[PDB]
Amino acid sequence: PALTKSQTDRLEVLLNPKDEISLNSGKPFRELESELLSRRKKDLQQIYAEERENYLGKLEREITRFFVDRGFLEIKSPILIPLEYIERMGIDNDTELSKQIFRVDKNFCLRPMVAPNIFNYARKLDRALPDPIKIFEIGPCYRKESDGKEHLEEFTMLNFFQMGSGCTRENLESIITDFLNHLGIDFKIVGDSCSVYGDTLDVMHGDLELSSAVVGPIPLDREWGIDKPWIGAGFGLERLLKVKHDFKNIKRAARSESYYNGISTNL
Ligand SMILES: Nc1ncnc2c1ncn2[C@@H]1O[C@H](COP(=O)(O)OP(=O)(O)NP(=O)(O)O)[C@@H](O)[C@H]1O
Ligand SMILES: CC(=O)NCCCC[C@H](N)C(=O)O
Repeated sequence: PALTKSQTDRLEVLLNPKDEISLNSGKPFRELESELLSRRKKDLQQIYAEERENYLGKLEREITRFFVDRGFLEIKSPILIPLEYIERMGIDNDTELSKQIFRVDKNFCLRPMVAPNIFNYARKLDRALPDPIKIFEIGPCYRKESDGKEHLEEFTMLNFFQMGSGCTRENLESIITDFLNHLGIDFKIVGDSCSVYGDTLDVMHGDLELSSAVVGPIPLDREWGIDKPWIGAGFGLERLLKVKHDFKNIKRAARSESYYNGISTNL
């Protein structure tokens, strides 16, 4: 007989993009499941025997090497930041994004973005380092979400930032272009609106936003003690993984107990 929706959901959990198994077949659920379980077990065994690296960790290392080689300083700043920093990004209690914030005490929250820390490092380092100032951070960010198709509550952001000389739209696009061609991820850059900062570039993979990027200066800068030209962009690592490995849902690329490198751990 026909597969139930529940059964199809179960098989899809075990389906990988690589597979070429037709669900319109002359075989019962039990055999389709057993076959997929066997394949997925073999996938994990191959990883265990050979590379043993997590995709999210490996991607971070690859991105890190890319930016370190291009002259960007690697930053590791607090994940737990003051709620005040979020107000200073121009996000009042009444506004929309403030509901998305995971608060910890009355004082602190889980960073929804690394910008505050990047701006602070830029300002401080400008007193020590030659122009231009080039920095990047990769790490966890957190936002309460209703969507679970392209949106995680716990995700990993790459943010790079340059300040001083060379901070042009052209150079921003070149870094982005070299970065994504290096990772082997297809994209197009479009100039669209996003009132978290102002006018932006959007880096799209079809209908999926990989990044929102900014060419400063912007009026917010003075709140962070920045008074120089700057360029910057943020990318979600899980989105890059989702695109690179052709995962149907972003949860397959996330920190998870249910998936390892996009392979179900519920076998
Ligand atoms: N909840 C999330 N899960 C995974 N990645 C995210 C999430 N939020 C933001 N990102 C990534 O961070 C990049 C820049 O963030 P930002 O532009 O500040 O948020 P945003 O534009 O509100 N994201 P979106 O909801 O896709 O429009 C995005 O282009 C994504 O690659
Ligand atoms: C690099 C820069 O200018 N600002 C950083 C903004 C960080 C956004 C954060 N990483 C996020 O989208 O979650």
